[PDB]
Amino acid sequence: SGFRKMAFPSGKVEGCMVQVTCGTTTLNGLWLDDVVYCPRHVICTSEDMLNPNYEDLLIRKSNHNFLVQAGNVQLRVIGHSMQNCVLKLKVDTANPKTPKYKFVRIQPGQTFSVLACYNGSPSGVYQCAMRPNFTIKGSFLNGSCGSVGFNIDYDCVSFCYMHHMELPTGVHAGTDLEGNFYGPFVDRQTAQAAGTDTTITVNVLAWLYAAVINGDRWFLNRFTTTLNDFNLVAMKYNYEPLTQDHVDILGPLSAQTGIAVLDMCASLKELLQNGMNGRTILGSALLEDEFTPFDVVRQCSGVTFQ
Amino acid sequence: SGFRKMAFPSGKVEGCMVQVTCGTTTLNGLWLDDVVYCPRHVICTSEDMLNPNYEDLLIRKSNHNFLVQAGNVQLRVIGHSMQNCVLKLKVDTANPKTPKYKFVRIQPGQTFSVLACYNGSPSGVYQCAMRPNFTIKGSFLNGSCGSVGFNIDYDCVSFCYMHHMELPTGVHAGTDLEGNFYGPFVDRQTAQAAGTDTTITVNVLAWLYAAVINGDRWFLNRFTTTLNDFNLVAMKYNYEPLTQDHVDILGPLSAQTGIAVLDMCASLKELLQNGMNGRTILGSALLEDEFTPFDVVRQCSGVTFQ
Ligand SMILES: *C(=O)[C@H](C[C@@H]1CCCNC1=O)NC(=O)[C@H](CC(C)C)NC(=O)[C@@H](NC(=O)c1ccc2ccccc2c1)C(C)C
Ligand SMILES: *C(=O)[C@H](C[C@@H]1CCCNC1=O)NC(=O)[C@H](CC(C)C)NC(=O)[C@@H](NC(=O)c1ccc2ccccc2c1)C(C)C
Repeated sequence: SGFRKMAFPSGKVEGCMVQVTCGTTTLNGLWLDDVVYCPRHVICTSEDMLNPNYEDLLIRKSNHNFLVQAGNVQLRVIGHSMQNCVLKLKVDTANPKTPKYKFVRIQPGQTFSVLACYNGSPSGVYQCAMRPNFTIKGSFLNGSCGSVGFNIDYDCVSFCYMHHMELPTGVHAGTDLEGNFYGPFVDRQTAQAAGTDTTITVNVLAWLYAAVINGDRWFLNRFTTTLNDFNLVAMKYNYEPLTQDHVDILGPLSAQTGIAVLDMCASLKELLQNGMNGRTILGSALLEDEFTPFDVVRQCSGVTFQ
Repeated sequence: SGFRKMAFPSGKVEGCMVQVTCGTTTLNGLWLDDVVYCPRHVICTSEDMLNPNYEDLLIRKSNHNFLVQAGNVQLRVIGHSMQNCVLKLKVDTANPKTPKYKFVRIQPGQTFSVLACYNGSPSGVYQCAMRPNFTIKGSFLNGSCGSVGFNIDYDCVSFCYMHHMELPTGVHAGTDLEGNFYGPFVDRQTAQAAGTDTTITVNVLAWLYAAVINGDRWFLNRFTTTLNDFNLVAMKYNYEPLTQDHVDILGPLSAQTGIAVLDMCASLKELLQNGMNGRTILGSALLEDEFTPFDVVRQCSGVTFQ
């Protein structure tokens, strides 16, 4: 029992991190087989980032302008190519530590682990969600670009995020591993403006099930609701609508609680309208929306802490 | 910028985890050089755990009763020995992946990463604190025993925790890697009773500095206080006393905020007495005490998010 914000073990990704330096700029790259993937603004000067022409900056570089280092060993770049906002550096050596892997583009509301890196070395690992406005709430300093986000299925690493930039609100934005940004952002130092963020309703419900799974039951009431009426109340508190697909996804937790999804929706509706009256759930005074239903089952299914 | 509950990268520890089976029971072991360390109750039956005689249970086993597996490869046990609450199994093969490492016994209030494992395989990583009552708030199921807690200094892994048991409150207890329990606990299925937990004051202050470091400044007031008077107020809200050693430890954050420690103490005093009035700090509605001052600097020192 117990419930914590849990990340995936980072070992398989740690073996893929390298340092990429292009003259003035250094950031992290991801070394898979004989290709290093990194953000294309490694080729910018500070001057350039206000509105860079990347194709003109890349045109003026050859393979030898890119210094790639894996620990104490330098990797010779033998080809370079830009795919959307990502640079792909062909290297003379395939990574012996390349795990089984995929490139996936996640959907808003899904979670992943971030391995935060500086100079190609890991600093820490933490769990993030893709927000409905396609930002993430990470923890990233200067030099962190090229850090990746990932899920592990059993031996396969699904890379879904590469870190590119920070928005003044304290929020972060990046690309999938094909270089396409999440959200309406561009890799340029300029004001850009994101959608307003919303609460991931299906994830709050999954966390309420984890709370029940962990003995925290005070919030359960004796009511049910309809999907339509719940959605009318939730909409006012800036919650995403709950779909029947979401209800289906919560089936395992419901049938591992004997609490119908719409009954849990009636409990969440009462929490939204009345607040928590000083009480906590799983130690939190606010409702949590960064655990997916799969996250909860992945962590809890051996518990029952009723 | 941004601030997250960050764990250490788990790769170096992942390479040390093995499965240990003694007849009926399976749990995790830690393989370093040619020794596997695991909880001694691997030798118990369910029957035995109500009040086991470990020396009599161990007396009846030989090296070949212990099945140790590292992935698909079995390791032959060639010697066994009990140190306090930990079993040490000498094996015929030294672990090629043994990192540089130490065994340390941490103090209450310090944090560490937990690599939660089942059947010798990693499930997830998360950050924990040793509570003042020598429990931790982890996330552990059946089969998780032998999971370890650790800090990484730069290439050296300091192992400080091995997981042994759960207390009905949802809290967890274990040993250092020399088999000595943290707190007044014994490895036996019986009611035992812990001290009452308290809030780690120096860690709350470190987190307030991180909040300042991250642009969250509303709670700063124009007052100062004395150490003695702060401690008289904090004592009522079940906070640990702040010592001059604690004030010294907060020096880097203070001199990286230009906020004197006693000025931050005056701000915390006002928060304790008046509450937060609906506001949040770093997204939290409660004060956080599971980040040490070193944790904050480790994560934040490149930020300034004022
Ligand atoms: C890569 O390593 C670095 C990581 C940054 C560094 C700052 C601390 N935390 C991080 O995550 N990425 C950058 O420096 C990028 C480079 C460009 C080419 C993408 N630059 C930025 O992230 C800047 N962001 C902005 O200037 C900015 C983006 C979006 C908005 C939207 C609305 C209003 C303002 C706005 C600004 C930062 C400020 C360095
Ligand atoms: C090891 O794998 C396993 C891990 C447990 C399993 C239960 C789910 N979460 C965990 O962390 N450890 C055990 O099963 C140990 C074995 C014995 C020999 C240490 N047993 C327990 O943890 C039991 N704990 C108690 O029975 C208990 C401890 C302390 C108190 C204190 C006050 C009141 C009651 C009390 C009970 C659990 C219940 C299996």
